[PDB]
Amino acid sequence: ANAIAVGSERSADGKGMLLANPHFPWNGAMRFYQMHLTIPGRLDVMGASLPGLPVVNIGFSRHLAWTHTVDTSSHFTLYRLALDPKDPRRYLVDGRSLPLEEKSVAIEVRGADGKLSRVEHKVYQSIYGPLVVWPGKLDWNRSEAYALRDANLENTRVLQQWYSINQASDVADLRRRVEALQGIPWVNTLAADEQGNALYMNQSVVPYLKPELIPACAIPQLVAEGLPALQGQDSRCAWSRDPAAAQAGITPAAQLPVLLRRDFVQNSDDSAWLTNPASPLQGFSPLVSQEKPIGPRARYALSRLQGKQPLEAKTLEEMVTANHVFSADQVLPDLLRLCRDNQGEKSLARACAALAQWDRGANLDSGSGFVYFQRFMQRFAELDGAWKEPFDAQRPLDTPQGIALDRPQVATQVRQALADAAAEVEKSGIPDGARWGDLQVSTRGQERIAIPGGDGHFGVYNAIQSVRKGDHLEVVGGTSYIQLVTFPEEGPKARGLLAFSQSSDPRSPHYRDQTELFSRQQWQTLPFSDRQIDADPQLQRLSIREGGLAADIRWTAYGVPHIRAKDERGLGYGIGYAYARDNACLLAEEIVTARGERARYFGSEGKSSAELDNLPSDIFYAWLNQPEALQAFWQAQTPAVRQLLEGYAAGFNRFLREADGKTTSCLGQPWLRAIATDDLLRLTRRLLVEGGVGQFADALVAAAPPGAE
Ligand SMILES: CCCCCCCCCCCCCC(=O)N[C@@H](CCC(=O)N[C@H](Cc1ccc(O)cc1)C1=NCC[C@@H](C(=O)NCC(N)=O)N1)C(=O)O
Repeated sequence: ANAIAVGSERSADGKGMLLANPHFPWNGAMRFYQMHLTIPGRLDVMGASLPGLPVVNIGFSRHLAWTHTVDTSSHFTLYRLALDPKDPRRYLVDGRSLPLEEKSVAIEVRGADGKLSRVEHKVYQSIYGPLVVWPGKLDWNRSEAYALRDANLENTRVLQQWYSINQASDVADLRRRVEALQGIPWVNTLAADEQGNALYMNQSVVPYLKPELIPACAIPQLVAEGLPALQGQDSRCAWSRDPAAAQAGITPAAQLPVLLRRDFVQNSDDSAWLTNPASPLQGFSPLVSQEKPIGPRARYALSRLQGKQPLEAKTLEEMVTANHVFSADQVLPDLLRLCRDNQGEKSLARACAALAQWDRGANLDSGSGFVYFQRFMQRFAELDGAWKEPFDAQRPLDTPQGIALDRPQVATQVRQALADAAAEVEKSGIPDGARWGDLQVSTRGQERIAIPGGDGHFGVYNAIQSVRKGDHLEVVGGTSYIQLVTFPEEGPKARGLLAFSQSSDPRSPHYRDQTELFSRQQWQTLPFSDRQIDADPQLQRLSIREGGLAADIRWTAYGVPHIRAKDERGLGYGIGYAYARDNACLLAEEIVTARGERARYFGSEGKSSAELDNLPSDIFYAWLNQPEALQAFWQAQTPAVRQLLEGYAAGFNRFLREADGKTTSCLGQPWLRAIATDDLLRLTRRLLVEGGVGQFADALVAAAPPGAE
């Protein structure tokens, strides 16, 4: 993700300004969806959110605009256990042997001959949490095993937190509602408001260890691999329980980085350190924020944001639509000198020509040099001492830079990496003179739409991640919801797109209408006031009831629903109905995943949208969403949240009762069925653990002791 909040001192109009550009999948449980929610007098906020959630995750209201980026804090800890030398099913805490908890789950699998079979798996849990095995790496042998405590497994405030965010009026109000509830799982928060404040917050759920305990409790080699690993045989290494924290064992708000400014704040998924170099954030816990080099996306943003010139909204827009490969600025000059110097080797002929013609961009009409440059960087990045100016912690904006072509070995190393990378390119039969837009596409039914942008690792702000599928590169994630908000006196003027369009269903009119506009990088008005909404020639209005539940739904262009209701139940009613019309098949599938029933419907020869095999994914979510977990989670929800969720499941089921396949391709499938509120709790918890134990779902299923059946 990228995010830039400009305050009154740097904005051309003297008011707040926010650029929101998260990078998320183009399919599955994390596919963003535009919506505008309104409960008159209490709630009116527009933006985008994740499937199944009756709140807005990134958006804006009349005086405020906020967004999220991934942070560098830890949201879980790996605990290395010391096993009882006489029983690998027992572990030691301060030298005392304790039994491992044993919990059985059962899964149903549909065989090839349609028959059903039951699979039972045992999950072992320590006082820290479930045991995980990364075979070969985090083994369960006779002296040690590994457990994983996910801090968000105990976060029941997650939906209450965003619903509170949706009611925030400005930056001060926003800062209060997040600090008080501490419900954000694993993202930063940046925001601007009409009065010209710019806010950055590393306010999330972070395990708490007092600073003096960290050098002793941390495992150095594993922390060196970026893993938050603690000693699990020492009671002094349990998470510290500060009574000022909203959840037992997490870091209280006052210790997490916050920066309020009137010039600007930015973040492109690095630590809080360089949110604004004029005001560095240092001296925090290493579980919270370290002073490490920033990625090229942040360097690009900071280079363009330097100085004191007033910024226009189109300047923020063009920082994305430019598709500038910022990493070439540090490598391409030296690389082209090498290229001309070696105008003899006929091998390097094609690559050097493409690199010389390359416009240093990732646009649709950018030359094939971008492909050559990409493969070169992958092999240049695995070479120590190749940077002429290596990283200097005192110049982290200008460093590293340049190729040290002066030394004899690196010169022939860089020439070797270029020669290797060039061979890989022509080994794929890519035509001569092919442009980037001819290669990177997004499949829409039977056709392909060219998608500009490139992978963020190369400093492309408009980060686009794709994989090779057949004769092209299929876009899999990246720039999703785009939001650029300013605050003229008339009202919030917002402008953006949903790159993959509102509906994942090919039958829908909103399956590729915004993807075509993204291909041409034509951002559109996001209508918020009733004047813009009601003056749309494409407006469609409809009221629905049952019971009770009622909602007033307006649809503007590209299928963006605007839901008006009297209470949370009716608000959820409209949300569930509108989202089902666009994405009923997506949610039906993801609910089957979060229920642990993929092998029941699709058999064991399949994968989930998370590229997890059907059987291990089922075992994990059966453990994660067992009924005791759902009951305990539900009983911890505020009444408003429970009414939102109840309304959603009703609005979803209301559409299924009327569905005739017009915008629903999975009509007739046995897994397309009415949903309950607990199904929505499963999707929520599935998203919660995505910053922690969810990333270890296969490792949890793999954990078995020596012996055992
Ligand atoms: C109920 C719950 C509801 C939740 C509601 C959530 C609503 C908010 C949505 C969040 C949107 C952010 C997603 C997003 O925007 N991710 C990005 C993540 C991008 C990313 O983080 N990319 C870097 C590499 C990088 C960094 C800086 C650059 O400038 C360029 C590249 C990285 N990726 C892999 C992990 C990590 C790493 O490995 N480094 C540690 C190490 N030791 O090396 N860093 C991506 O999905 O694309």
